[PDB]
Amino acid sequence: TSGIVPTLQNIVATVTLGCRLDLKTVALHARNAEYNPKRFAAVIMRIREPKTTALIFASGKMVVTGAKSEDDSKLASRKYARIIQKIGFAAKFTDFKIQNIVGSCDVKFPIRLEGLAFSHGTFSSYEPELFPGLIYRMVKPKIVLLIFVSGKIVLTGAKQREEIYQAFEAIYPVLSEFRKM
Amino acid sequence: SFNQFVDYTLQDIICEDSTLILEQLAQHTTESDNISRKYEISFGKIYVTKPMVNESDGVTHALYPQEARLRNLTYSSGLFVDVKTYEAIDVPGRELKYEDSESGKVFIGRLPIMLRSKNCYLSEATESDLYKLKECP
Amino acid sequence: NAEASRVYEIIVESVVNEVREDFENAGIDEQTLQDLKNIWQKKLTETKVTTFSWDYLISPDENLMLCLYDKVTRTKARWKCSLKDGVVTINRNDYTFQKAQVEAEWV
Amino acid sequence: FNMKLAINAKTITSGLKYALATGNWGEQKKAMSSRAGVSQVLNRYTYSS
Amino acid sequence: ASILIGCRRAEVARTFKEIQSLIHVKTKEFGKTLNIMKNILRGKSQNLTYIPRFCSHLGLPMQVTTSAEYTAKKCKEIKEIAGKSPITIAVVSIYLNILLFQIPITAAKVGQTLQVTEGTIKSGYKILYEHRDKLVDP
Amino acid sequence: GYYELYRRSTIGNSLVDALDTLISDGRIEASLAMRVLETFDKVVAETLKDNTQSKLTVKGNLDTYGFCDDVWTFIVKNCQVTVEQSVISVDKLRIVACNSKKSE
Repeated sequence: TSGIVPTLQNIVATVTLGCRLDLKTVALHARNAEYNPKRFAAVIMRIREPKTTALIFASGKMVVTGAKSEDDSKLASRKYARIIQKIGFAAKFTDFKIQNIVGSCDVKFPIRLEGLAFSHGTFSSYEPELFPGLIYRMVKPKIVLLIFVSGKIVLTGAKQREEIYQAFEAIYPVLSEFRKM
Repeated sequence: SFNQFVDYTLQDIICEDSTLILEQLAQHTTESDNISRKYEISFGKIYVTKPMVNESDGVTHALYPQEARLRNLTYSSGLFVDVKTYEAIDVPGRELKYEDSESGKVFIGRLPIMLRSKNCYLSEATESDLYKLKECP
Repeated sequence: NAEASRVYEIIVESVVNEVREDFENAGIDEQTLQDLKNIWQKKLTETKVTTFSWDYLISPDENLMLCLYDKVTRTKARWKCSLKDGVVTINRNDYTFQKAQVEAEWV
Repeated sequence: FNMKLAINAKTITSGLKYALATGNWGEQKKAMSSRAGVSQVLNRYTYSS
Repeated sequence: ASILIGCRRAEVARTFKEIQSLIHVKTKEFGKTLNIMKNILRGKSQNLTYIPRFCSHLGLPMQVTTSAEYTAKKCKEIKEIAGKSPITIAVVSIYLNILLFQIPITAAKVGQTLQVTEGTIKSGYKILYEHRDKLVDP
Repeated sequence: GYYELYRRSTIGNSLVDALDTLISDGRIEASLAMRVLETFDKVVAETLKDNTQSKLTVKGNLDTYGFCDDVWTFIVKNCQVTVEQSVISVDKLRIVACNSKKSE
């Protein structure tokens, strides 16, 4: 009923390893330089071709981000585990669990934000001063939606793409009937 | 009496007590050493306005006595006054050289002015203008 | 480069002025010091770089450089680098600076 | 050096306004060492009065 | 947050710059607190008003104020939100009103008179330069 | 405390080769030799600080990067070097640098 699909800006999933790792040994084994040891207790790496980000804690409890695809994140975690075993430490692939998916899209028409905020005043929340976008948190399912004037709808909260599109057609009629002009 | 109190006696009572200083050298030993941070505040010449009243979400009108009298205002004029590092260091031995502004003419308040004063509007009216302002000559 | 040439003359005069005291406390003659001197000149004319007055892991002719910096930043693929006080050996030509910039983009 | 001088303005403006409206000659502290009939309301029954 | 909510619901709209100049609350925790007060009062249950304070600070008669109200409502009606909190273009409504008159209130003065950017003033001047058509009443 | 990175240059290579020839000659003490190299690191530091003035700039594309501690794995492929007059075309350039502010 939307007539358009939203696009995803990031996929953030949690892939553990279940294996203790040593970040400074990784640093000495590394091929890299942008890090402050006195800045974070988990190492960050973005590999080249998928541009995906890993946050590796000392026990291999890691949350993937920077990914646009679930299988891309899975092969990224596989590449990371391959890197760790090439270093010489165990890293077995473990559960690929998504905790958040980031998406953004446009609908390209003027909108009645005051009407939206006043009428939808259960979850809608808008101020024009500090931000040009509304804050909306529908609870079934618990998905947070943000509403630009220009139709930039940045989407987050869903743990799966089908639910984030389910949010998109959940919000499409109430967006469409609250247009300006 | 009022004119005397406005022309003089006010600048006098300000200038008799203008100075207020917290010049901080160290107020203990060290601090290594430190320098004499002259935090000084002093008042200079003062200023007085015409009677002048704002309201909420409003302009600040030039008042007039009949309009004040109808709207229960208080025929008052504002007062606002000027306000005034470059130091001298002492370590223990020797001494006697242990000696701010950043703005100008800050507001201090408004006083009720008296009718027909020097600074009232009505001390300069012609009869015709006085009739135009709608109060009795 | 006359600027590069005079830079290497300054550094070679600085090192030969520095080593005088050290090899005199070592107690060795000036003849061995001149031997180190003309070994230095034959090595620099052997390199012949500049016109002189005389997978996913770690894997000469390659062009080498060293310097210091001020600040480095990126715009998501494109790292911009500030450089100062350094020397580059570029394609068998050696050049120095007190300031430089690297304008490169990582793909 | 700015925010407190405005409440300062409120204090002196409030004090003068209170003293002249009431007639007690002292600040808003229940009239110590003060006099009462100092600021009566103008009598306007007759020009002579 | 409580002061701004009460003062706003008394229909006395005050600028966030003035609130921050009176009390600096780093503009962020202030915003989060405003949202939670909004939510609390929501559970327990005006841009046009800004102009007279600024023309009060500039000292102009009633007719530029009325012109400012008319131009603000008309430019609000059509298009060009144009500015990320369009209090700026609300101000340049007064700027084009005083260019419609002939009183020297130059933008170089106005920028520090209102603690506002002169480049934003000129951008509003341009976006109203191409949109002169229906903004003047008589 | 100053870094000993000044040996990767041609001058550093020639100096280390000559001092290795003298160590093979067996005429220079080892601790004396490290003190000697430290003195070169100092004097080369101030003479590169003050005995150079001009500006040359290289423009290219990176292919080596990452996130570790400050030993910059930077390689620029297919870059261009010009000075102040002379324009130099480059196929591959290595860049490694480390901290420039004095770390206490």
